[PDB]
Amino acid sequence: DMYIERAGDITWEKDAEVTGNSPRLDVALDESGDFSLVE
Amino acid sequence: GETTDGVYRVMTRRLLGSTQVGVGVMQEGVFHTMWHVTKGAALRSGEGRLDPYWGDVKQDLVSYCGPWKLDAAWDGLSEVQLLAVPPGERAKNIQTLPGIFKTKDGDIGAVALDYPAGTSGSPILDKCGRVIGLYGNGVVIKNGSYVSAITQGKRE
Ligand SMILES: Cn1cc(C(F)(F)F)nc1[C@H]1CCCNC1
Repeated sequence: DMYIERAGDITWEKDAEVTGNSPRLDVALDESGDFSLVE
Repeated sequence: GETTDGVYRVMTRRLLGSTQVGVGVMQEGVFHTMWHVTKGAALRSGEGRLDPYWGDVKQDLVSYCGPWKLDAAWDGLSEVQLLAVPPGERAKNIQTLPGIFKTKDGDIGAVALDYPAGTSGSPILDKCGRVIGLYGNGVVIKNGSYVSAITQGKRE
């Protein structure tokens, strides 16, 4: 039995930590909602 | 129960202690999460009950109390923010420039940020604070790193 608990407001925060790259990938999405790499 | 707009943790007491299985967004009276977080089960908010209203395993999304309300889209150029809500930790915003998932049915934005499985459902936002999608359905690439799609539903 699942329950929900508030964690915060949804707002853009100025001067947030900036990280992560931007890869361009060929992918496939199957009927089960699973993504896979196309090679 | 609490129907205030915002980001929420999805918890369960079925396992050891209280475990965070995911995250969701309450907007316009509707709770939005990823399908793999709840598997379509009913939710509790204090003393109230939230029933599933719409869901789709392939899109990996589900809405409660009403139809999917989130309609903003990534502009394809700007940085975005993942409002990550990790298990046992405070909500935090991470800014990033999304990559692209290229499919036979079109291109989707993607965020190359790795967080525990229980962070699934955390919202991805634009500079106006609008939810452009949810985090947590992705792939492991050649490097071994994790990349999530920016998953957005359709507002009827
Ligand atoms: C963020 N996330 C979501 C899920 C899944 F369970 F598949 F839904 N798995 C992850 C990450 C967890 C840390 C290692 N890399 C994958």
